[PDB]
Amino acid sequence: SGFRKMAFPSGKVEGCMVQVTCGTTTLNGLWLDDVVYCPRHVICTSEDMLNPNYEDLLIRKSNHNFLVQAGNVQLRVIGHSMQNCVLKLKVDTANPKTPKYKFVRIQPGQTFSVLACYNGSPSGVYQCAMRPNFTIKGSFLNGSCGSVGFNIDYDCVSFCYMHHMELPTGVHAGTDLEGNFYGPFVDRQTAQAAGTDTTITVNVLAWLYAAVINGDRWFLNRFTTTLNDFNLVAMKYNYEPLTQDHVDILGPLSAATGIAVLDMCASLKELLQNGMNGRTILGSALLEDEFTPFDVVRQCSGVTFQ
Amino acid sequence: SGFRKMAFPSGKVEGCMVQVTCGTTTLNGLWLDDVVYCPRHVICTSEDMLNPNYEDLLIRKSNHNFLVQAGNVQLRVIGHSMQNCVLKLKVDTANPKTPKYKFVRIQPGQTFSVLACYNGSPSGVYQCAMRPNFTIKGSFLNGSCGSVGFNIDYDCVSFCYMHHMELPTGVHAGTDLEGNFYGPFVDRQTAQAAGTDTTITVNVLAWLYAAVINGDRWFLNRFTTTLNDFNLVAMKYNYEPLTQDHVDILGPLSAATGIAVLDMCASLKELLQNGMNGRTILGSALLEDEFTPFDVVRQCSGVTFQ
Ligand SMILES: [Cl-]
Ligand SMILES: [Cl-]
Ligand code: NA
Ligand code: NA
Repeated sequence: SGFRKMAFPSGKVEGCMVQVTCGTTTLNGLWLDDVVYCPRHVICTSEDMLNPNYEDLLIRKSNHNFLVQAGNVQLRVIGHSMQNCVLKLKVDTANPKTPKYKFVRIQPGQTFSVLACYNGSPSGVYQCAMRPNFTIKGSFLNGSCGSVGFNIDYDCVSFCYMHHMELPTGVHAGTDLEGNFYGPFVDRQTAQAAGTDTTITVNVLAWLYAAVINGDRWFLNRFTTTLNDFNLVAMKYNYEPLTQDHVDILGPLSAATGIAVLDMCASLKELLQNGMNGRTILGSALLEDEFTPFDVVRQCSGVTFQ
Repeated sequence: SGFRKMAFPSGKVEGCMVQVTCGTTTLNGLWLDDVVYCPRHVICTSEDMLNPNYEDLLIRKSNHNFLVQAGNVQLRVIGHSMQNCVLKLKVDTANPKTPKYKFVRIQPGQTFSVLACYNGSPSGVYQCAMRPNFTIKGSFLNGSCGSVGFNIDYDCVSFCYMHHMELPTGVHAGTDLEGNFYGPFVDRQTAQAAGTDTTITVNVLAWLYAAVINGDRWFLNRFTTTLNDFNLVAMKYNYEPLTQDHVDILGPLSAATGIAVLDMCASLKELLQNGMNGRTILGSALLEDEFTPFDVVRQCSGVTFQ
């Protein structure tokens, strides 16, 4: 019993983190086989960031302009290329600790573990969700660029996020490992800002199921709702509409507790319209939306990883 | 920017997790150098657990009655002993992945990361605090015994907790790595219950400083209080008394933000006596007490260079 924000074990990713230096800039890179992936803005000076011509800036660079350090060992760069917003540095050594991996672009609402790194050295791990507005509410200090987010699937480590920048409100923007930003953000100094956000309804329901699994039941009722009527209430409270796909993904938690998804929706409708009346759920006085259905399953069933 | 429940990267501990089997019982062990540490209750049947004579049970077992599996490799047990509530299995191979490490005993209010494991394999990592009543509000299922809690400082893992049991309210109890329980708990099946818990005052204050750092200021006021006057209010609200040592520990955060410790106490006194009136602090409607002052500095400022 118990329910905590729980990250995936980070060891397989820790063994892939390196330090990348170009000119006066140092950040983090991801070393998989004989390639190091990092944000392409490592090649930019402060002046360059105003309107960087990345193709021109990269043409002027050579392999020796890039320093890669894995622990206390220098890896010599023997090639460089650019894929969207990610720099790929071919190095003289394949990472002997490379896990089975894939690059996956996640959807808004889905969570991942972030391994916050500085100077190529992992410093902490925590859970984040990709918000509907395509930002993450991370915790990152100077030097954190290139830190990565990941999940572990049944097959392998699934890298989904590379950290690029902090937005004015203190939330964070980055790319997948193919270098495509989540959301409309760009790796230039512009006026860009996060748009309005929305609460991830399927995750709130998953967390209510986690609460029932853990013995918190006061919010269950005998009321019913249709999916349409629930979604109208959800929209009033700036929750995302719940799709039938989301209902289907909640199936395993519905089965584990014996509470049909639409009955949990009737509970959530009352919570949105009436609040908690001084009660708590899993120790919280607010509804939590950064656990996915699978996050609840992996924690409440004790799934383990390679 | 940002503030998250942040754990230490788990890789250095993952490399030490093994599976220990005695009879029909399997749990987790910690393999450091040529010793595997695990809860001694691994030697008990359910019937033994009612009133176990551990000395007698252990003296009648031989080395070959213990199976230790590290990944797919069987380790050979060449000796065994009991130190308080921890069993120590000497094996004929030193763990090549042994990190720099220490065994430390923590105090209530201090935090650590937990690598929850099942059958010697890692499930997830989370952060928690040792409660004033010496339990931890963990996330643990059957099979998780022998999972460890730890802090990491400059590549050195300080192990502070080994998991032994879940208590009737669903909170968790365990030992230091020398086998001494935290709190009034014993490794036998008996009616034992956690005592009444209290809130970790110094940690709430630290979190309020984290909130100021992250831009929250509404709870700051023009009021003042003495340490003795504040502690009169703290006692009324089931908060631990605040000591001058706690005030000294809060020194750096106080100087960094310009908010005297006793002025933050005045803010906390107002929060306890009046509530939040519909507002939030760091996106929470309740006061958080599982971040220490050092945890706040580590996350918002970083670790100093050695
Ligand atoms: Cl913004
Ligand atoms: Cl061995
Ligand atoms: Na809350
Ligand atoms: Na109890």
